Amino acid sequence: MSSLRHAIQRRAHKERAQPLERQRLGILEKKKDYRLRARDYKKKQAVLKSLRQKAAERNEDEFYFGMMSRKGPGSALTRGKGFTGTVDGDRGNKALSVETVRLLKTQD
Amino acid sequence: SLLPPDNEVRRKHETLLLDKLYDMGILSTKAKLSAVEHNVTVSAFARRRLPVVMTRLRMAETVQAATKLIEQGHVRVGVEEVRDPAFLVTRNMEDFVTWTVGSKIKQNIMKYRDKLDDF
Amino acid sequence: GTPWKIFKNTAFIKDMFNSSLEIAKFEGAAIRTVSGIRGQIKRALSKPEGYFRATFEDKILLSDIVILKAWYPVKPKQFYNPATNLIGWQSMRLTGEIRRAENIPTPQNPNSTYRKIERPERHFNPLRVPKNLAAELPFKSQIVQT
Amino acid sequence: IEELIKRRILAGEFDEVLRRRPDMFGNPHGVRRGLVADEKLRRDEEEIKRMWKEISAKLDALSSWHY
Amino acid sequence: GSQLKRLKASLREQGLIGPQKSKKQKRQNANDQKAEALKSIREQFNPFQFKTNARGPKFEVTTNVIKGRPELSRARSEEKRRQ
Amino acid sequence: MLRKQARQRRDYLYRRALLLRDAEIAEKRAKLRAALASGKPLDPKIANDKELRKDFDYDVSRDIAKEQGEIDIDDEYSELSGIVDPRVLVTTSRDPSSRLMAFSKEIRLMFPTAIRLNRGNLILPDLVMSAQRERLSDIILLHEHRGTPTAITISHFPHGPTLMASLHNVVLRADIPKSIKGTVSESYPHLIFEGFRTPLGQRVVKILKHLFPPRDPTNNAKSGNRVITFVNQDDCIEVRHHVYVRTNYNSVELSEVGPRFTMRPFSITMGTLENKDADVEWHLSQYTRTGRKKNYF
RNA sequence: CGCAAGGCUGAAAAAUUGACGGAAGGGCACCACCAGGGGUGGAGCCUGCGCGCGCGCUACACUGACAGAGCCAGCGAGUACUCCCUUGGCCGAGAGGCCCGGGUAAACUCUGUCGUGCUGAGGAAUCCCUAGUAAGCGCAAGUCAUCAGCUUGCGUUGAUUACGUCCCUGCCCUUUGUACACACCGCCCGUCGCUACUACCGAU
Repeated sequence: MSSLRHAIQRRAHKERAQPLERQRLGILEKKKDYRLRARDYKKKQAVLKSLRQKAAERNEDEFYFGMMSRKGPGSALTRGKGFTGTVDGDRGNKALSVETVRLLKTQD
Repeated sequence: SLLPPDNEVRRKHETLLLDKLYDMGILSTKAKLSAVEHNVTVSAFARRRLPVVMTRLRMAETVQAATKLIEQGHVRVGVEEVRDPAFLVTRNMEDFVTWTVGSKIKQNIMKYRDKLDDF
Repeated sequence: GTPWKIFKNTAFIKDMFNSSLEIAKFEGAAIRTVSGIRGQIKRALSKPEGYFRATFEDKILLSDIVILKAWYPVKPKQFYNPATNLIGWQSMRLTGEIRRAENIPTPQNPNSTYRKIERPERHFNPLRVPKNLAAELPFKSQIVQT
Repeated sequence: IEELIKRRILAGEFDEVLRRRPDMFGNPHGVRRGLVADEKLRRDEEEIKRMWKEISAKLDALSSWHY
Repeated sequence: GSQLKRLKASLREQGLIGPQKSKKQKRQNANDQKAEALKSIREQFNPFQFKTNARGPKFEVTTNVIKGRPELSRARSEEKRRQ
Repeated sequence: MLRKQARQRRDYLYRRALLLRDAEIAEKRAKLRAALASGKPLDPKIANDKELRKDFDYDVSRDIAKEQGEIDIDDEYSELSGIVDPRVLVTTSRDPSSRLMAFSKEIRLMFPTAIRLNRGNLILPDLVMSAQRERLSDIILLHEHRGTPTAITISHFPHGPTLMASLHNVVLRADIPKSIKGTVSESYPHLIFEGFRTPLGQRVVKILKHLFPPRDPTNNAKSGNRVITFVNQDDCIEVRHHVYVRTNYNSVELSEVGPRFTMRPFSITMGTLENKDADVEWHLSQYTRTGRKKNYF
């Protein structure tokens, strides 16, 4: 049980460190750090597998009405060197009319 | 059901009825007659209609917009344009419903994807 | 041993053996990482003499240490003093008395003495979606990055 | 392995899939296409055949002759 | 020719597979070897027991083709390791 | 066409999930039918379910048909089992060697209806595309190490399973001279399978015996002169290819005509060769504790 | 617990449906013909299979070398990746960390400078190959089996010659069935078995 064990039965076992001749390579990854690494990789691969399923089973004739108010991801040919697959969003700025810029420049 | 269970014509017409309903897309399985007991349903027919099946295929966004688009006549099923919003799309014509020839909705999709070929 | 080149699963492991004869003896052996990743010695490596290819369970890191746990037999020594006390007898000393008498310090390895390990909190990089997949997936699930 | 092959060949049992007729369902007797109470159960079977003729006509006409 | 056809032809030559002879034909056979030839047939028509090259010899010298038995050699080596 | 392949694969996966739930219910319904015929008392949780009785009255007959074996299970092979001759093409890896191309020819000649295709510069999704575009039943890919083949990939189409296996002890047809070998007879081969007993063994038996065209069942027990043998020990299926004459009613002379393998499968995926992200059905569990003790198939 | 669990013994048929062929006529095949192409086999290296054998890799010159100019890809992102080992010196009571030494393409296009100079493209055989195929080229990955002496992808450049015929070598099949009109064909052949009946021969 738990009362049938001495304090030397309860005593913790210490963890060894990376050798000092090899400490420049980083920390020695043990089971806990390996579990963190494996959890992050399995999570990222699960998201990527779901994205690959969604890109495979895509209707080529789909029509949402946000397509008339968004700029598409395009291709590398149409966009150019600045091509990421992400749809570009708006930063909030807008082209500003001349009367309001006349007001702002009088204030400045 | 009321026929005896080891009957040849019962077994043959069970397979015929289940295959016919699964080919029309009403049932989702073809291995139970309780599907025709409590799964065949006027809502199953009405969701095999055309604006709901293109809502599911994401040709439109909502069934209201889909009924508006197939009343304006952008949607063909196969090779023939469909103006009736009650055309029951079966399971093998859900692979052939698409936009019409000179469609402005098709130009909108191609203009979004930046593949607007004007030829 | 120590990893030399690390691919997705197969890692080349360097400072463990000295020759392809020793690797051919220890072919198929259950090799293990300190972290817990299992693996198997697959094939001796030709051009650096003493390295080998071992296919692991998942990707190991260059900081890791790759161990192989063999069991070497130990035979006891066949020494026998009688403790003839009424006649007289030579008593073999203990190792502490030997070290204090003939003045040799006890062997102590600094890599073996336990230390406190400063672990930084593990933060990982965000998800990096490829460009072709990110341009091919549909509108409801398209990535929006300003 | 050679003796296993010889035993199967001699007391010949082979695990090849056999060519079945494509119309085993509708034509189970395999007739040739050239020159050629229980009454309650028979009446029930004929009623189901009549019902299925009507219902199959209605379902094919409602799917608009894609079937 | 095929292996099937040459096997049938060699067994017809050795008289193991031919037509059902009458008692008069058996009288002629008892009026007028085959295991020694059947050993050669069962060795020749099962050529994968032993390792052979396909090209034949590279340079023909004339002076007066099974080059190894891998099955028998592997069984012999395993018996040596058992011992 | 491609939308139809995707739609039919999705319908197949949904029907398989519904079959899982319906099997969980139909294990309870078979106790009610056996208790009705034999009169042994059954569990109260089964006998007091009104939905189960009300639906049991309609779904007797498929359980009786499955007991008699009159119907066949929902499978990717049961649609076209003995109706169509399965066409199958054998291909190499990208830049094959001469012994890999001769081995590809040899295992083409193993199947009487197969064809061989030169890879050259052929992207693997377009290979899958051309297979579905020409309605092939099976593709088989080959991988060599250095003039000796080390892997097969048997993929069933339109959406069927892959079996990837590694080859060992390959003795080619192209090593023995033409005086001793000859042109292999192309008759429809008999098949024998020895040692497959698990449902996974019957799975690999199905995806291996639906590569061959169906034999005419009128007099197949005595006619036909060519046999192909798949026999497994320690889940490494070993395959021979013999040709035989029946030299008497009690004896038979065999003659080894084709290549010898002992292929070991390491991956059976419910999805074709292009899908690297398909859900696996079985894979060779190395680096586990008792994965070497446990024998599958 | 009961049965299984007592040795005329001493290793190496079926057939009215069967056994084997022949002749004629078809179909197919880069394991066939025909037209071409490409390997291997010559020298060296080495995995593998049993000193030998092939499979890859490398070298072998007109398709040249040197210097410039211009212009092209696709698959690839796990807080993860590193080629050794050392002469010295720094800061190091000691273990270490430093510094300085030693061992997004190839291709292609255009323009010039020099000119065959151990500075030599593989015999008999044997095998493979018919369109984005043969062949050249690089780049990337290393996915529970296999694979670094390599494997598998990915793009780039992209031909000649067949695409006919069963004449050779073969393989499969017809001569029974499986549908009916027009239309055409018109009892394929041999050696035996088995069964039924008939009479014969000679011992008991």
